[PDB]
Amino acid sequence: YTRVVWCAVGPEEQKKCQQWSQQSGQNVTCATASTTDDCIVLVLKGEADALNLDGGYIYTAGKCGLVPVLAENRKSSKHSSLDCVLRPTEGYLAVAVVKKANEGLTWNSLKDKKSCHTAVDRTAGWNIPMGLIVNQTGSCAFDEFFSQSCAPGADPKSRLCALCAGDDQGLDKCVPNSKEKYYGYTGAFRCLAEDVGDVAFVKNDTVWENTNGESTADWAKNLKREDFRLLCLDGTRKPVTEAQSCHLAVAPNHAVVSRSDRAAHVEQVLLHQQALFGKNGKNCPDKFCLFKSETKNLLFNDNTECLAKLGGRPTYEEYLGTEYVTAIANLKKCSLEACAF
Ligand SMILES: *[C@@H]1O[C@H](CO)[C@@H](O[C@@H]2O[C@H](CO)[C@@H](O)[C@H](O)[C@H]2NC(C)=O)[C@H](O)[C@H]1NC(C)=O
Ligand SMILES: *[C@@H]1O[C@H](CO)[C@@H](O[C@@H]2O[C@H](CO)[C@@H](O)[C@H](O)[C@H]2NC(C)=O)[C@H](O)[C@H]1NC(C)=O
Ligand SMILES: *[C@@H]1O[C@H](CO)[C@@H](O[C@@H]2O[C@H](CO)[C@@H](O)[C@H](O)[C@H]2NC(C)=O)[C@H](O)[C@H]1NC(C)=O
Ligand SMILES: O=c1ccc2ccccc2o1
Ligand SMILES: [Fe+3]
Ligand SMILES: [Zn+2]
Ligand SMILES: [Zn+2]
Repeated sequence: YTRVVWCAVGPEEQKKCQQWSQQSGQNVTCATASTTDDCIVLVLKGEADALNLDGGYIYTAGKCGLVPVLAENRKSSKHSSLDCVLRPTEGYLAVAVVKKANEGLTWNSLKDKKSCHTAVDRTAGWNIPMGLIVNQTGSCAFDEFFSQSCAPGADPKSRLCALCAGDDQGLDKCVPNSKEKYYGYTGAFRCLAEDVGDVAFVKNDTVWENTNGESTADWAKNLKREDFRLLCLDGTRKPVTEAQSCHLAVAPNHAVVSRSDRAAHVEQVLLHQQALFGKNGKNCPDKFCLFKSETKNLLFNDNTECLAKLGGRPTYEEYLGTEYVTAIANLKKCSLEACAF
């Protein structure tokens, strides 16, 4: 009843969800699926209530009637006077990242290079970059633009999965969940950091969080920011300290979605759940912290300060903005109004 069923994507989020379920006293329980799409379906069926989603998936989900309930909010130097739950969200910066030692690689010389994407249909990992590339090349053959890629969720036999690695055993190659080594903001940057690919489409935060000692994960230990460069749209290259003037787009924050008829309930539970396991929650550090997963961004991004109320009770289009919705719409016409399932 006042119990919420969260949808976890893959084995690792399932384990974090079970831990959460346990500390919550069954106030939250877990459903598990192998992909975000599957989790969206469980929610439509009513077999699950909510899950946190990147903007690209919010678009899929909105067409099927799901609604944004609360958004992820990270720290700001602005609006700091206002409490986290009521502070407007800022949006994140979608950037293209390369290794400095790879001299001469710019936005205009990306053809036939190797790329790393968070996952097919995601904001920074796919929608924005591929949207710009289709626009620029006057072509829908984005499957022929890079020689090889790791783009979780595409055909495993195809070149968009050639660079993906699967799990500890080589199983699950290219699955759009964390079992795939190079999945998500972290996997895509690792794909670049190990030199598997030449470019990685992630957000600004990912570079700062995985360099200069911020990570301790074996592959990130020795990563220095000065060994990285962002590709700007003007053909230029800049240090990662200049993302405000060298980004592909500003993107809406990841947000929690639910079916419209369960929204008020999910919202109420979440606010109480974060009072308990959020940033300064009563039980967070001591027992369990919703927003940590040792750099793996499980269920929520690890840099989340809190989940924030929306205000303006936005529909999913109002939430994503007309800009981003037209970019996705135009990109989708390369692969007609209905719920994808
Ligand atoms: C599960 O949710 C219920 C409901 O919010 C919590 O029980 C409430 O407990 C508070 C304070 O402990 C009481 O003041 C309220 O009257 C109760 N609310 C309801 C609707 O019963 C309970 O503490 C939560 N359990 C956990 C572990 O999160
Ligand atoms: C790709 O090109 C399309 C078409 O020009 C861009 O989509 C349009 O978006 C702009 C706003 O940015 C509107 O002024 C146009 O009228 C829109 N057109 C259509 C047909 O929808 C799209 O934004 C570009 N994609 C990216 C990622 O920049
Ligand atoms: C790019 O993202 C980083 C976060 O990954 C932003 O820097 C953080 O800024 C806050 C203050 O608002 C600090 O408390 C953190 O310590 C910073 N993080 C790190 C790891 O350095 C940065 O300002 C963002 N820039 C743009 C242009 O959006
Ligand atoms: O997608 C968005 C997100 C926030 C916002 C605020 C004011 C006006 C339009 C907006 O669109
Ligand atoms: Fe995202
Ligand atoms: Zn901009
Ligand atoms: Zn509105």
